[PDB]
Amino acid sequence: MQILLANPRGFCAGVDRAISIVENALAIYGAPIYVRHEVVHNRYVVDSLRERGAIFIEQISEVPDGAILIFSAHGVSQAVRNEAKSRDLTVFDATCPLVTKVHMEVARASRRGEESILIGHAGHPEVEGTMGQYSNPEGGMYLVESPDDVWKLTVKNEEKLSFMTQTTLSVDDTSDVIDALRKRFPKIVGPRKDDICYATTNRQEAVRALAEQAEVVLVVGSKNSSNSNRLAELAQRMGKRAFLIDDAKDIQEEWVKEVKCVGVTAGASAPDILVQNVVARLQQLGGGEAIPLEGREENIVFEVPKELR
Ligand SMILES: C/C(=C\COP(=O)(O)OP(=O)(O)O)CF
Ligand code: SF4
Repeated sequence: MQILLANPRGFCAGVDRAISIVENALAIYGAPIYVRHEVVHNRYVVDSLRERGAIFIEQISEVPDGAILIFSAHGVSQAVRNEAKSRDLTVFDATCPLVTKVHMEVARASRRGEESILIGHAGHPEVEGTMGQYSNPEGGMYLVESPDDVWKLTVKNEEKLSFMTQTTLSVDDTSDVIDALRKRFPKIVGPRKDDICYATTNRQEAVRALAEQAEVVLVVGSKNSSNSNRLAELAQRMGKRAFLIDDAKDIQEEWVKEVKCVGVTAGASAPDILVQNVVARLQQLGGGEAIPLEGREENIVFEVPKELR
């Protein structure tokens, strides 16, 4: 069985930064370090960090006075940030720079009391942090997930309207929602295309090329990783059986029985060691040397804050 690896796959720069932030805080200050929400959505990364003395909470009221608190890569609402500020806490912010970019625009529209529409998935922490940057009651902040949501939205002043997106969405589904927003709201202002980040776009482009060759695609990533779910869905849409799996243990041998080419990719929050364990397990099940596909280069690194060297 031939094993092909997608490229790019795995850690993007925001993830690598957000984990280094927690690891370095642990090294500088010692346990416990509180983290608001899983620092990235990967069980292996979260369980490791917990075992080293990170405590992951959802609310700032779970954090004791005097504690060091890290916001997760996904970002947090102004309300959360203000609640942390109004408390005793030393805060470091692991929000990905490319989420912070979107937050700044939503803050700009709110100061204008102009309405804004976010494209994203309800209940995702990034969507909460981003919808949470809008506070002006004079305007409004609306969430849509699909063309049908656009088709039911009414806004106060369609002449002064802008949109933003979640960073990890399907590039193709988002394009549909945007075409619907511009048909419904012809004066709507947005980015050139969307706020999908380079790593999301590139891993989707890479999983498309992988699915073109592979009969089955394994996407290493946790059930709650938005971006990892989009890679699996993309392959499934191309007619390939695709599974989202945390680790090599999850691989059922039926999935690869008498399959001649299996592809492996990993979401932006999954460590490369998980991919290497998955490859070792497909080799036990009949696969040969893992071949990486040729892929678009990524060269971006985001450094930890200087306080955390
Ligand atoms: C892509 C992203 C973080 C890296 O991924 P995850 O932590 O899996 O988060 P998700 O895709 O669920 O937003 C946004 F911070
Ligand atoms: S997927 Fe994109 S926005 Fe999210 S942490 Fe990674 S580089 Fe940043």
